[PDB]
Amino acid sequence: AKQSMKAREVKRVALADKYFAKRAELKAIISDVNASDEDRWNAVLKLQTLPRDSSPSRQRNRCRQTGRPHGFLRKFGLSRIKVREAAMRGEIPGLKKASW
Amino acid sequence: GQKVHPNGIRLGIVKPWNSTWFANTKEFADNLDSDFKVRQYLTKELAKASVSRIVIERPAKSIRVTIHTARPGIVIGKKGEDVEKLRKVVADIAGVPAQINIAEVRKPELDAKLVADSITSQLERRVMFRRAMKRAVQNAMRLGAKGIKVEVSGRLGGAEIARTEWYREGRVPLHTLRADIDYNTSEAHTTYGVIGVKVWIFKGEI
Amino acid sequence: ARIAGINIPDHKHAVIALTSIYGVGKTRSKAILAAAGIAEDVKISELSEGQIDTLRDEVAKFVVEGDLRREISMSIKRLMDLGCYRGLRHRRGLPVRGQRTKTNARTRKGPRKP
Amino acid sequence: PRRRVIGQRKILPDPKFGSELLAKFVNILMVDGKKSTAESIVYSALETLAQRSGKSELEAFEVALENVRPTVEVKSRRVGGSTYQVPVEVRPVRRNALAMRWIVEAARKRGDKSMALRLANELSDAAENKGTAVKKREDVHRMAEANKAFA
Amino acid sequence: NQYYGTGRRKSSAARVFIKPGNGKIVINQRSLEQYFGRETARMVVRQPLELVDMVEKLDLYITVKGGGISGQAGAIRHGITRALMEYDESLRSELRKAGFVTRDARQVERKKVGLRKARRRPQFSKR
Amino acid sequence: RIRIRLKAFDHRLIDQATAEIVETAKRTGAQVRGPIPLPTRKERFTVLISPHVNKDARDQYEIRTHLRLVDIVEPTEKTVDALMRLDLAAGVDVQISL
Amino acid sequence: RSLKKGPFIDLHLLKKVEKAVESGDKKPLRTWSRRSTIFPNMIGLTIAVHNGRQHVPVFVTDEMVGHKLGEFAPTRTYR
RNA sequence: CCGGCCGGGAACUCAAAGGAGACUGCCAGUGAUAAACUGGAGGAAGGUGGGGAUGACGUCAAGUCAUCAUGGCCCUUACGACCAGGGCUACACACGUGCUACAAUGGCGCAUACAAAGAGAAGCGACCUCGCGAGAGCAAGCGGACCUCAUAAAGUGCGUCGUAGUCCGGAUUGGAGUCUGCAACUCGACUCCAUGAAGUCGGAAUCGCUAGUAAUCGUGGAUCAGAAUGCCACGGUGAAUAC
Ligand SMILES: [Mg+2]
Ligand SMILES: [Mg+2]
Repeated sequence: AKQSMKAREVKRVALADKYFAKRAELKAIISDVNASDEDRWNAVLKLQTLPRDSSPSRQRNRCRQTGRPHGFLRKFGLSRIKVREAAMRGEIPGLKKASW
Repeated sequence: GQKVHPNGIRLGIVKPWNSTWFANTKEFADNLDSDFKVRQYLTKELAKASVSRIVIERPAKSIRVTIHTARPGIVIGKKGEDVEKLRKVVADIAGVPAQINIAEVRKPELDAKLVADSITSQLERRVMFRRAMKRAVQNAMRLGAKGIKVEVSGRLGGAEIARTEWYREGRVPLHTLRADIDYNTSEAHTTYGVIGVKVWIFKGEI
Repeated sequence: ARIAGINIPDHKHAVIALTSIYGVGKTRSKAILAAAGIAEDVKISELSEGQIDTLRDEVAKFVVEGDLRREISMSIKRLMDLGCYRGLRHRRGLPVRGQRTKTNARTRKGPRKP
Repeated sequence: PRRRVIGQRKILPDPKFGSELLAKFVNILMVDGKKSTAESIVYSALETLAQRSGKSELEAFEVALENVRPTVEVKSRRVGGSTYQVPVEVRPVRRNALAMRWIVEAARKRGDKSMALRLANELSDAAENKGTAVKKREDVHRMAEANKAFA
Repeated sequence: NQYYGTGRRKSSAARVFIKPGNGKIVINQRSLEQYFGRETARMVVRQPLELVDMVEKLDLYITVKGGGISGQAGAIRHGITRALMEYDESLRSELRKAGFVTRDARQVERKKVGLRKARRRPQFSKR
Repeated sequence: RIRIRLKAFDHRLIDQATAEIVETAKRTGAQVRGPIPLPTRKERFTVLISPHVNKDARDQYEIRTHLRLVDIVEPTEKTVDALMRLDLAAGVDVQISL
Repeated sequence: RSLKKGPFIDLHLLKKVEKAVESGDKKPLRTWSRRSTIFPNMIGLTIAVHNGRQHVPVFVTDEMVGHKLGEFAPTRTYR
């Protein structure tokens, strides 16, 4: 729960989607079957500048309330310890405990 | 940690839900986060006014928030100005229209969370934990309580160590998967340290 | 039985002999028999030399044992002269098929000395 | 265990010809659950034994059943502490299973060709009393004759 | 005329239609020797008929699926008994003694937490 | 024409929500088809519980998501006149597809 | 193995050599981009490849054609 | 144009709901005629029939203040903040759980059967072109009992291999490559071509299992840009013994 670390995800996500990660104009065009022209170098010409801060592969895709890199679930938004506590409390529509 | 939460096992069987909205696996996290944030903001802003439980619902993205309290006179405030104001806050935080519904509890000693909040407020006053717990349980049993179990753990009374004390009056069948019970927990950060409470109250059979 | 001048893969199918040959294994045996026009269900002790010389010529196109280890040694010289991390790992005389060495490399690091 | 004293399951006979003996004989050699090949090989071996002996299968082995099946076993109840042989009566309920186990142990030997050739060969050797499964029959007899009237 | 038999061992759904006049067999438009006539359970589908009549009195049309070979083969061994109702009294009071009528409700127990399998406990150390 | 496919959480809720639809479209809506069971998904997965340690502690939570179909065949206008902005059994998700 | 269309290189590494090759580079170069490979232009160099505590100076030979800089950075001290 | 493809039926599998039934219910007998237990017929289902979550007071002042919070305390232009690279993958060595093998109830090649369960929208991606191949281009359809992942695999037969480290087995590196992500050696995975060990089924000692279980065969889900033999699940074939 390091504030700073949580902020790190914040500054990561604040520019990833605002920038090349969705604005993938430069790489998308370049890395293809087109001519082996200057475009090959041009590709990394932008990436050297690119804030490393911003790309999807970078972000950990972790929880939000706790800020915990592990146990997170891509489908709920929180860690295991918190999602279970909310589940057996009732704040998870239609989710309950079953057996086989 | 071997005792199961005796409501997670009864939610989809006999107990009512609290976050009711169906959707696809694209907005689950966002909706649940908005709900959690607004709900903790509500339990922070209206704590002193008996919020017994707070249930949520999201129909076609015009959400409903039901708040079961015991002091609606102060919740509504002046003709509901505070209500319509909190309606702005919920809509701002959730990005959607909001509809608030205030429900009233008759005897606040019917809500485990409410009695736990009472005990939490009492134990932050250098009060006698026994004179609080026994008084609450007898207050419940007099008006009628087919079962009650109230446990308190921590540095109670300055024990300086991990100490727990529970009081039982009636039948509290936490193993029978047929009944309806009320249960919740609270925490008091007395200057000694924190003190946790566990309150189960058993009235229903079906 | 006589291909390469040295190897005698006798009593081996037309392809089993080539697989047993030093220099090539499973695939080049079939490639050789295909480019030469022979089946892969008969031993080598039945084929005459009029075809064995052709098999010899057909295998004389790729690198051979006499040059297999020479190319390997050339790559090893490249590594040792570069001094790369791989060159060092090889010059320390350790097993060679991959990357992991700490706790499971016993196969070519031999048994424990102490 | 200690509470229950239940017995053994029922045996499902062969779909070819009713033989719980042969069903157990096959289940003893059965391994890993890959039963298609096991059945395909055992039935082939047995239909070959059929002509190897001149008679059908259910009787081809009935001649070596006695050669293999002994009449004694060993159970060492500690006497103030004891762990050596102590002769006892063998249970015929599972003596057939013990014989099926010994004969397959022996058939795994003679190993040069496939099973279909070697298990039938070992059963024929047992019929002429020439198998290690037939020798186990006397081995246990020797081990039992040593300490008579023990318990 | 026409009699329907349902079958179900080990998730294996079997759907049988039996008629009088012939005694042929067809498994999902396939023959017995075509699918498993010389494999495991190559005869269990005939035992219920071999008990009363198999050769040419009652001809069959089968559709089995939903699992393994042995599964579908026991599914037929069952569905035959369910289709055998034209003389239900004599087809049941006689066969119930030999079996072939039970569902054999056997289900593979799920992968169990902690356990590496349905029943195997992982390996210990004790030290 | 209106391929009606709805998704809900509970069966005692999806049935109660289909009841009013299959009553409205019959009193006005000209003989819709028959409610269809549509096999369902539950998302049976293993999650985790204990803090820090005891990997052998797990929980098996599920979300039984029921599915149903109606497939109104008559393209009458009273169908839409009755299905005009109504949401019953809040906590579910229906859809009007043609 | 690596990129199929265009060997990946960094600009801080490229530009410092491409333009100084006309001068001879006269000196080492502190490389913080060890994730790059070599090409016939980058030989004759005396570059200090970062390896943690410091930058190891290395002379470049024509044999280092398709190898990276960190390929020989000894962070494996081991005595 | 045999594709339920098109009419056609809701006969049938299947489907998601609502119910049915099973209970010692009935008969025999050792037994305090009690209870109970072996048995017997009926019995889709036999003795809590499937199993599953359910962990009672409590014990280790067990573990966790690095899920989270709070006390008490320390620091604070620093125990705080940020940037690049290395590390946790460094290994003479100890130990522990798993995948692979030690082969002929088996390896190799042809064709050849049926699963079940779950996933899939800045995602699953048929078809089709190219490429031995890893994948690369065109790219519908599908937010889904319809479109995709996605071909189950051991098996079935045939032919070969014929007891040798042998067509076994496959490992810690060569060379050429394929994808991921800016980025693939320090430190990803994958194919191909090539070399090919140890191990000939294992000492003391020790581990699991009472049935659709053990044993194995594959399949999918998480996490995830990529990254398992591991974790969690699906179903396939299929034991022995419990004196
Ligand atoms: Mg080594
Ligand atoms: Mg401890």
